Amino acid sequence: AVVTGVTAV
Amino acid sequence: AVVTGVTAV
Amino acid sequence: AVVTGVTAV
Amino acid sequence: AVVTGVTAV
Amino acid sequence: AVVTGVTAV
Amino acid sequence: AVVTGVTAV
Amino acid sequence: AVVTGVTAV
Amino acid sequence: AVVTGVTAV
Amino acid sequence: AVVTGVTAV
Amino acid sequence: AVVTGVTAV
Repeated sequence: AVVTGVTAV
Repeated sequence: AVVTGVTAV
Repeated sequence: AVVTGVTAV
Repeated sequence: AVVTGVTAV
Repeated sequence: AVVTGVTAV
Repeated sequence: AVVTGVTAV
Repeated sequence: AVVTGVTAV
Repeated sequence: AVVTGVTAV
Repeated sequence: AVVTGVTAV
Repeated sequence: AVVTGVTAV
């Protein structure tokens, strides 16, 4: 699995 | 700002 | 700012 | 598994 | 600022 | 596993 | 600032 | 496993 | 500033 | 295992 999470302000 | 990031496998 | 990052396997 | 988490302000 | 980072396997 | 976590302000 | 980093296997 | 955690202000 | 870093295997 | 933790202000 390739799992990528980005959270930005 | 409240910024919350969760990345899980 | 409250900034919280969690990365888990 | 490749797991990548980014949390930014 | 309160900045909290957790990286776990 | 390759696990990478970045938390930034 | 309160800055907290945890990296674990 | 390669586990990398970065927490920055 | 309160700065706390934990790296564990 | 290669485990790398960086906490910075």
